[PDB]
Amino acid sequence: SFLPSILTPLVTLVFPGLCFALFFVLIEQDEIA
Amino acid sequence: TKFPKFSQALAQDPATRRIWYGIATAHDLESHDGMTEENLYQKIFASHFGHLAIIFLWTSGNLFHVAWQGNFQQWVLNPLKVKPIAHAIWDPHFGQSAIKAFTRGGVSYPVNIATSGVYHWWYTIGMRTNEDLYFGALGLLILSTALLFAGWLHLQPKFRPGIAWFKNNESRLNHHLSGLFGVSSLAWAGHLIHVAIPESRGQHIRWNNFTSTLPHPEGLTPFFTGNWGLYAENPDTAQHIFGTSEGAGTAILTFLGGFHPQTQSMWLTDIAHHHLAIAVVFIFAGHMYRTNWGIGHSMKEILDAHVPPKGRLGSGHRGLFETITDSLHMQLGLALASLGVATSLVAQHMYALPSYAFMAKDYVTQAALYTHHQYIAGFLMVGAFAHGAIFFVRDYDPEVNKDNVLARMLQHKEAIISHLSWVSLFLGFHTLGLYIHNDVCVAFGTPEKQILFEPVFAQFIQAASGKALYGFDVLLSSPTSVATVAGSKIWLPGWVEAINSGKNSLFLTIGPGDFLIHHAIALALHTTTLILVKGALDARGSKLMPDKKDFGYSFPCDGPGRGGTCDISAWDAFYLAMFWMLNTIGWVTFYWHWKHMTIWGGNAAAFNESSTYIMGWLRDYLWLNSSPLINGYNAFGMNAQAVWAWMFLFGHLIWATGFMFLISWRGYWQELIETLVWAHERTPIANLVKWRDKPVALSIVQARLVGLAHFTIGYIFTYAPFVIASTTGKFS
Amino acid sequence: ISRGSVVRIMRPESYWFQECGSVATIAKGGDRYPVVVRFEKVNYAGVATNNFAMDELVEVEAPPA
Amino acid sequence: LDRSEAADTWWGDKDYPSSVVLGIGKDVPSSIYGVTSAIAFSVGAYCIAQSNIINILSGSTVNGFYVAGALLVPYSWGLHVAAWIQKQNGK
Amino acid sequence: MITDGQIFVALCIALTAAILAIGLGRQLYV
Amino acid sequence: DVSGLTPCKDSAVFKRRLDGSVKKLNSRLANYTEGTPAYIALEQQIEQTKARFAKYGEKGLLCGADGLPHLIADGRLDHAGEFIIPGFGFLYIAGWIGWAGRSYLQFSKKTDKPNENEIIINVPVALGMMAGAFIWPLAAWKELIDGKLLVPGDEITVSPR
Amino acid sequence: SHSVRVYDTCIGCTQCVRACPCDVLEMVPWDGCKAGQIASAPRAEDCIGCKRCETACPTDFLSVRVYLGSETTRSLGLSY
Amino acid sequence: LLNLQIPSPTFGGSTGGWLRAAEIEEKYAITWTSKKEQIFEMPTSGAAIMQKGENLLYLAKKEQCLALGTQLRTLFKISDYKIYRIFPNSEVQYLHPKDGVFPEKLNEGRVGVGNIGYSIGKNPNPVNVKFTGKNTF
Amino acid sequence: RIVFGNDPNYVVGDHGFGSNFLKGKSEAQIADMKLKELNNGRLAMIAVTGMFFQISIKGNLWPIIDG
Ligand code: CLA
Ligand SMILES: CC(=O)O[C@H]1CC(C)(C)C(=C=C/C(C)=C/C=C/C(C)=C/C=C/C=C(C)/C=C/C=C(\C)C(=O)C[C@@]23O[C@]2(C)C[C@@H](O)CC3(C)C)[C@](C)(O)C1
Ligand SMILES: CC1=C(/C=C/C(C)=C/C=C/C(C)=C/C=C/C=C(C)/C=C/C=C(C)/C=C/C2=C(C)CCCC2(C)C)C(C)(C)CCC1
Ligand SMILES: CC1=C(/C=C/C(C)=C/C=C/C(C)=C/C=C/C=C(C)/C=C/C=C(C)/C=C/C2=C(C)CCCC2(C)C)C(C)(C)CCC1
Repeated sequence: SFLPSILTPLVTLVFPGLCFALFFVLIEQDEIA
Repeated sequence: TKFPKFSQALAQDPATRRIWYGIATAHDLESHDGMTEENLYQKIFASHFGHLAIIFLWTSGNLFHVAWQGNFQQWVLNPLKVKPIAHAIWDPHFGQSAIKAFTRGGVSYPVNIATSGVYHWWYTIGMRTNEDLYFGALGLLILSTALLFAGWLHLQPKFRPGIAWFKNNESRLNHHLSGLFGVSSLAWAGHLIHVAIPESRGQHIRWNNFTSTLPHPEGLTPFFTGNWGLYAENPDTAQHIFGTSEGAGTAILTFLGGFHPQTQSMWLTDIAHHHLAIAVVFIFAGHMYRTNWGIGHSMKEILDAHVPPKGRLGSGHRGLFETITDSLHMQLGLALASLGVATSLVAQHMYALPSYAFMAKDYVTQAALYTHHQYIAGFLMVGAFAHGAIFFVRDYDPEVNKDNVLARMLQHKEAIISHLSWVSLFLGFHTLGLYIHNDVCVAFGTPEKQILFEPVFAQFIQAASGKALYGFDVLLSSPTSVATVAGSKIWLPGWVEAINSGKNSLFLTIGPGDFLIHHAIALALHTTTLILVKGALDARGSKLMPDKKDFGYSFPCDGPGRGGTCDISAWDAFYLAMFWMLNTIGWVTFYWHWKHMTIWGGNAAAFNESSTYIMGWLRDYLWLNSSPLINGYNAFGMNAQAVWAWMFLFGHLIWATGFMFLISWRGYWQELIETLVWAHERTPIANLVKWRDKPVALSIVQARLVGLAHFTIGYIFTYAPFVIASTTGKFS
Repeated sequence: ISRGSVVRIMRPESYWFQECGSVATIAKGGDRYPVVVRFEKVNYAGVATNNFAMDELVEVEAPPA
Repeated sequence: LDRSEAADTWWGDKDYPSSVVLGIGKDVPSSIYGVTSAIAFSVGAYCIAQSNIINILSGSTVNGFYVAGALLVPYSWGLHVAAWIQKQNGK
Repeated sequence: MITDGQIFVALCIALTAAILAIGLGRQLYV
Repeated sequence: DVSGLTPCKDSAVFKRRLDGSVKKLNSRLANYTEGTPAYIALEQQIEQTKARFAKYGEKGLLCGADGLPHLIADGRLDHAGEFIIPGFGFLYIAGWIGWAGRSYLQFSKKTDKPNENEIIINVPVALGMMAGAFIWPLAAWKELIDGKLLVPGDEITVSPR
Repeated sequence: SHSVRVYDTCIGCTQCVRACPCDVLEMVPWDGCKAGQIASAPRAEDCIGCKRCETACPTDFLSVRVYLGSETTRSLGLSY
Repeated sequence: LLNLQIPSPTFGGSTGGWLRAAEIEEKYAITWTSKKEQIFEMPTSGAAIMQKGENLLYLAKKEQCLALGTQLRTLFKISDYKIYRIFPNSEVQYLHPKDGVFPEKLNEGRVGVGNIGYSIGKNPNPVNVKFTGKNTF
Repeated sequence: RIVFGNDPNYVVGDHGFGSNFLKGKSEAQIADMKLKELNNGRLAMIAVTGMFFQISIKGNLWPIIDG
């Protein structure tokens, strides 16, 4: 099928990259005032 | 509101160790800021729900992938020739040669050959088509959805259970033994009798007709009349073929024993009877404790009044109920020890008494499963001891355990540690000495001088179980024995032929190599227990550091004063015993794999001759069987084992990288990072990009953890390719 | 206990716990730990003497005569 | 069951345990305990012998009333321990 | 032979599980 | 006979091993001439090999399927010489060594300078302790009965429990 | 920051203060000891945790004791 | 408090000095007096010449300042060193000889901080302080 | 949302569907009507359960649904 081509890059490159970006930004968020 | 919100200290921490310590203390809920016992228990409950959801998602994923991309239907027709498929490969880095090589298993696309035995398990329990696997995957997905909803729900205000409910031990133990164990095992017996035996006998019983189809021609009339032998009457014949009605019986509950001849696996009727009987025993066991009615037992009363006369065991078991029901670490340690023992038991029993059809001839799956479960058993045992140490350093109250059975352990810990040291030293000295003696004797061309000790006691136990080649003629090996006479009519007629048949792994023949390797295993177990016991008992304090409990479980050191205090925290005794866990399980798996490879090849004389010396171990097991792995890819081409070769060298690399963290320590790297900080701050252009957390070298405990993880992961990722690729290449 | 005597230490945290030592000096007045017990067995730091309280010591052999 | 809802049964100082450890059987006389223990042990041994030794146990035909009674051997052990406990308690 | 529609309904159930997992994670964080 | 083994006298594999070793040496023998030191040394080698095999056959050792001696260590006196007699011999020698060490330590502590007595051994009395340790099983029993073998329990440091 | 504590087994040897490389410790008057002084840690925030005080302490077990805790720039001793 | 115009030692420069953190979090200064112009070793790598009379030096760590003070005390016998912490707001906090004399010498104006009234091995167990914000000392 | 919400004014079994008739009636009458609803539902829970089983095992109800 075409689901492997559609999903493997989506879930192994785009999603983990966005997760790393989100985690980095969140850990670098400073205290509220 | 930094990332470690649970730890204000780590939040105020300005270096990069904040991230590391927050990640590694995220699940240490007991030490979190502003934490209460009730909230701790509720959060643990929710995390348990999430974990169960993850397990069921993993199972559903395996089932779905086999259903969608696996050749289950083709494998069902010819189990002994078709190779089971795990899942398809999607890799844009593969070359045409790689795609061609990985195209296998009677499919038109690259695939991975399953080595988990899931095909055999599902075929045995009665899965015949991809539709059944898909519907099972859907059911498991719905179950995971329900479990996630439950985990969310039980954190709500009106649905948050209380501390008394959590600490209700009697009701939990009653239900988790009578329902979770007992009724679940009864349900599995029902599944066997309703779906698995008919499918093995050539009947398609599914949800649309299981109501109409009777498991037995008699029905429940024998059950209600008490003529229960009707369900054992007419067993399966020795000419039965699995999955076909020819040679099929009508018995649903039997005690034939032995093995099904075609599949060389245990009878499904025997397995159903097993689960039914043990379900009955568990349901009876689960009515022991007092819950809301009057009948039952009080565990506090039992423990309190179990004290032998004249203070033999001090005050007895007084206070143990309080310590166990208050400390979660003691409960965790007991559970981990029990589960590690159970994992070792399943590893030892699956190969000796295979239960799934055609698994005995699937050599790769057997070795993979044995190695897998033995490694997990070692991990669980080390975890049990580590959490016992944490309980001692965190949750132990001497006032409660005033002269307790637990306090006397601390009283004579010096004697315990000294005797563990003695037995470890004796075993190591003499095992290594005999091995080196045999090595030198064979090296000087005179093998006749070897000190070869026959494992007479193990051979005696085999004879007592029913072996006859040794000629001991004791108990079941003796035809005249009262034990043989008593058992002659139920299970011995099958068991004797099964054990005496030489084509089986049930009670393998043993010799001097088995003697020596068993004593090596005893050495390794005793040394691991020495390290772990010393850590647990010295966690509270020592002569070099009586106030260790104030510092806690995992601290770096006490400084160079008093001669040096490296690795004193009793977390470092986990760290140091993990090496011995890997060592002992490696020895065990080497022994299993070689003794089974030779027997599969019909060349047991090679093991019996070469296993008595370390050069033979290095030459005839590692060097000999490493060829098909390292030849996975070479200058002339590549095979399907190229992935396994890559991984062998990758595990080698990870194992070697662990040595860096384990050998080189923090000051060198801190100075190096200071130089790198200077360079980054002083270079132009790049100095505009500036960190937020000050870079620092990894902490002492952090780097011990990282090096140990590299060591362990390299260990497993370099042994798994060997044990799978060599077995696959030799097919024996 | 007394000067010149041999006393067994009872402080749990001491390196010489439940070991004998020769009393070398008893300080009068202040000195929460007035006895000064000298040992022949060096601890990990290397010192062979330490101060102790009255109740932390047990008399086992009186001084000579 | 809560920690408070539990009688004090510890008896390390004493030479014998209190009769509270027997639970419902705390009031049972020692003579009755001993004679019932003897009867239970005899009956259980007889049942096991007739199930397994005198007749070799056949899967097709097992009595069931011999399987029952075989459990009385542990019951006989408990009964004679309780007989001793009541004798030392003078009850 | 598993059908495309079968894979799609299984994917929908998986997405529902994903939403519930996100909710459970949020509730565990708070 | 035990565990399916057989004596090495009537062991075809044992005899084959003997002939193989003899044939290997006699082959290596071809390089050297008659009467040379190497030739006579190889003749000694062959004689010692044959003597070893004959002695192993005569001693009653059990030879397995691999054709090598197997030692039985369970307690049977038919095979006492394998473990029981060497075991008692080692136990006597090891107790001799331990008793000599212990008695020398007991002496050296009473000395004015025990720390220097440990690294510079008073050999005249040390040899005396080595000699006197020959009767250690009776001496150990006597000291145990007199309460001088074991130090009591609360006179030995123990760490904070 | 780390927590520096001084117990009453002190004997006023003033060697912990000498071993101190950050001026965390100082002698203050006291009654219990014959020397009339006891170590004290009024500047624990400057502590780095090298435990030279503990190394230099001659008591059978340490009168001066340092418990490692929350890390800061000063405690980590980062020049950057 | 501090003059901020004292002549500094003659030094040819080094890469061991403060880097972008002393000017934004906190710097340190140490001022002393020398009887003769003479060569000494910096806590950072290098050799400097302390001038005759007053001398002022900048550093990045109280540890560095104390190390230089110890060097001056046990080599050149200069015990007039005083150390300050300089914030980016230019607030100056005089730190090391706080009472005017070194910590080793006893003074009556010092109050005990972090002094415990019992021996070391009498602290409460961790189980006692479990689920509480206090610690076992 | 109103099930698992924190609405303090929420009455159990008050979703607003057809609630207009309860405006006229009095609180005693409201309790009587809610009790009648609960009793009817309680009966139906058991009835239905029977029905389902009768259709499953017999294939027909006794007094109605002859075949
Ligand atoms: C409901 C569950 C169940 C069922 C349907 C069967 C069915 C069968 N069993 Mg049984 N069996 C069971 C539970 C069950 N078993 C349990 C729990 C055990 C103990 C582990 C056994 C142990 C067993 C053996 C060893 C053998 C059988 C055999 C048989 C066959 C004939 C038995 C007969 O005629 O008994 C008729 C009996 C009755 C109608 C009355 C039974 C009442 C019991 C004794 C009540 C008390 C139970 C007790 C408290 C539970 C704990 C066990 C205790 C005995 C130790 C038949 C296929 C034989 C067979 O198939 O051989 C090929 C055989 O050899 N069974
Ligand atoms: C827009 C709109 O609509 O707004 C709504 C709003 C609102 C408020 C919801 C309204 C309402 C009211 C509603 C919805 C009312 C619904 C009422 C309904 C539908 C009530 C069924 C009861 C059934 C019972 C008790 C069954 C018993 C069954 C039993 C006990 C049996 O027969 C047993 C038996 O069968 C067995 C088991 C087996 C057989 O062998 C034998 C028999 C047959 C004897 C409004 C105002 O009207 C309109
Ligand atoms: C075809 C189709 C479609 C689409 C679909 C899609 C788009 C899908 C997707 C899917 C996906 C994409 C999925 C995913 C999933 C996931 C999951 C299922 C996950 C889970 C997880 C978990 C379970 C976790 C857990 C945890 C952790 C790990 C951490 C934290 C904590 C917790 C516990 C939470 C539509 C609808 C249009 C229509 C119909 C059909
Ligand atoms: C530190 C600590 C801890 C831990 C611990 C551990 C980790 C342990 C383990 C342990 C173990 C892991 C053990 C085991 C054991 C075992 C045994 C003891 C066995 C037995 C057996 C038997 C008795 C058998 C018998 C038989 C039968 C029945 C049949 C056949 C034959 C025979 C004879 C074999 C805790 C947490 C508690 C806490 C405290 C502290």
